Amino acid sequence: ATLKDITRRLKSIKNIQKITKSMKMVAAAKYARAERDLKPARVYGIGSLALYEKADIKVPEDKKKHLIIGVSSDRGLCGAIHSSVAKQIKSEVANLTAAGKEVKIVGVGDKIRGILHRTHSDQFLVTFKEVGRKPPTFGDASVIALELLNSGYEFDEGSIIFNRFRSVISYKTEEKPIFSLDTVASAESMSIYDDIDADVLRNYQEYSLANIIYYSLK
Amino acid sequence: PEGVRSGAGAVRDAGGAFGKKEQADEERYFRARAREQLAALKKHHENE
Amino acid sequence: VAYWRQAGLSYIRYSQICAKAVRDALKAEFKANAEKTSGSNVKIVKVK
Amino acid sequence: VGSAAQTRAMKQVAGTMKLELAQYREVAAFALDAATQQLLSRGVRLTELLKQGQYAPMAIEEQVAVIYAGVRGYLDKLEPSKITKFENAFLSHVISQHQALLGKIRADGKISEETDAKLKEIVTNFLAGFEA
Amino acid sequence: VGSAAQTRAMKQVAGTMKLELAQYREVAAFAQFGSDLDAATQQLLSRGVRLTELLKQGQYAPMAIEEQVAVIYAGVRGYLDKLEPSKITKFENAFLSHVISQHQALLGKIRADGKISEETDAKLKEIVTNFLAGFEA
Amino acid sequence: QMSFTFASPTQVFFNGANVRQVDVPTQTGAFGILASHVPTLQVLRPGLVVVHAEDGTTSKYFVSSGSVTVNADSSVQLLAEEAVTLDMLDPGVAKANLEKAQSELLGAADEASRAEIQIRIEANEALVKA
Repeated sequence: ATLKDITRRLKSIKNIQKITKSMKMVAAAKYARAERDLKPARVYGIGSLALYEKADIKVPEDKKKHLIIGVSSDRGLCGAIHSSVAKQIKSEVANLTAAGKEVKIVGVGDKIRGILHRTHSDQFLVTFKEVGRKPPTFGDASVIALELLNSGYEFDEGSIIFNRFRSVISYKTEEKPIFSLDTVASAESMSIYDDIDADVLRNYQEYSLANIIYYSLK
Repeated sequence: PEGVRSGAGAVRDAGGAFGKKEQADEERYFRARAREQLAALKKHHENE
Repeated sequence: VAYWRQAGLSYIRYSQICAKAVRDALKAEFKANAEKTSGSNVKIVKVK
Repeated sequence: VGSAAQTRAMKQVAGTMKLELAQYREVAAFALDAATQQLLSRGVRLTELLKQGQYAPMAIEEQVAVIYAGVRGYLDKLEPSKITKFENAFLSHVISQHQALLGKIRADGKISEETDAKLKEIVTNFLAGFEA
Repeated sequence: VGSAAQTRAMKQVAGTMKLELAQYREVAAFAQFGSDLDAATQQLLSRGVRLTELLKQGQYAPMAIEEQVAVIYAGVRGYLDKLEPSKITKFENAFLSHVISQHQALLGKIRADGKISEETDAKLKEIVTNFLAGFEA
Repeated sequence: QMSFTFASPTQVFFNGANVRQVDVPTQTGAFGILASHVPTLQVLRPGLVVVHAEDGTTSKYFVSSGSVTVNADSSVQLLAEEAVTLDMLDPGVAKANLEKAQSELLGAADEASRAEIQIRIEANEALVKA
């Protein structure tokens, strides 16, 4: 309650305000470029998934477990971006374990690994790093997909969770299914296509995985 | 000129929450690197 | 099945190789697309 | 005073507690496992040892023993919430069943190899038996 | 009192120097993270940091007026944009000696008349380009 | 009677455009697409793709790898990792790369690395034709 304490406390906040004010413009400048490149990638991402849309494919009741993928960055100060994804990641596993499967979780982004480490340390299969400092590219999705197949773990089902840009002031959390299993792909509705083979379908699922990963990051 | 003008390092002079929060982060970050540097010193000296 | 298959090579690896080979043949003026590709920015940290 | 007037036995176990608390304070306040987690795991134990009641001072050798238990790491496994009960029960047991050991520390004024050998066995046995 | 106590020659250069140094102060906070900015802001930062280095001076060594005018003239025209900031002082030191040793009659006109005429401007334009080309770091 | 979309991870060439036919150098031989072709799903190989416009002009592009999909209707999605035009290419550097890749075959020791080298020489020999 002396004069010196008041002076020091005023002089600290005077600097904090200017630091935040200068940090706002950089995020606006980055958001402009981030918005610019979304449109060319949206059509590619939608075009990748047309086949699964036209011919409905439903997974059966098997026990090969899932492969849940969550996407985030390594930086904070972004409101509740990471918490929303980490909320649904732990919600799905309860339903999955109700049936009983050897589910594993793979997360790209350090914050996702940090938040859920305490209660789901064993289910972690592999994690990535160095995300968000520079804009993502297709090569990163290629590297992730390449490193994902070499794992000895095999799955019949899987899903990927991400935040979808809706407006400059709002966003929506959603997930998309993966039917990359060859056996479930070979169903009645696929009989219309009449130049297929096992090798061709294996390569086709291989490519669809990288396409979905790139679309989610962008 | 009449008002209160701030300077450099005023955040760590008041000794509030932000000063100690600032100090602990530097302490951790530079506590991490010394292990790698010592391990590389031992490997270098053992090699030659 | 081709020679690349049954040789430890995946379709993604083959696509990477062919894309790199095509990008090499470009004129030096247009070689700024290597900046756009820049596929190496993600590190890998295993469980152990 | 620079600890010019202090018993020899107390210096051995207090000079090492100074460093533990000095290094605990500089990091463990943020309003990895190799260094940081161990550091505050030891520091939270060391803080709880210094609390004390009212109208009940202690003799020097009993303080030496109770600090000797903490500093060496014999209590790095127990949850911090239950440390005080361990202190009380261990002090009562040591006072009753080992009256000859305290006299050695009081008379000599310093610890010895035989005393150090005895204390580890006493501490480990009582810790094993004291789980309630 | 202001500009009423300046010679005609100093006034022309100091008028532009004043505005160029006034613009730099309001964007100096952005200097820490300036990479993620447009070109317009980075140009103000670049010119301001060049102009700051010229105002440094030694001790017990005052200058003359025409030498100050000659030094500032190169600064305000953009002839020092490509140089790295670490080498501004050495360039000033060398340029003053070169102009003093040979080009004395030019300084005589600036000292005498007190204003920069057209032909003197034309001569200075060639002098600075020649020396800058020959500096070779 | 067609909706053709020749997209890339970077830019877009067509979006729902209507053309008479498209020729694709896919795996397992060449191909020809017109009117209501039978459904198919095939990956590509390094080669040249030509698209015949309704007016009659033919546009050409070079594709490295990707996927082809012709659905029940006359909707075709051709998504390629690479999409380039010859005007930004150098034939001489292509011949030099081929010349080095030739000796790289004998330089190789293990069959997997030589398989990678074979993919290299396959790509280099494919592109130098045009």
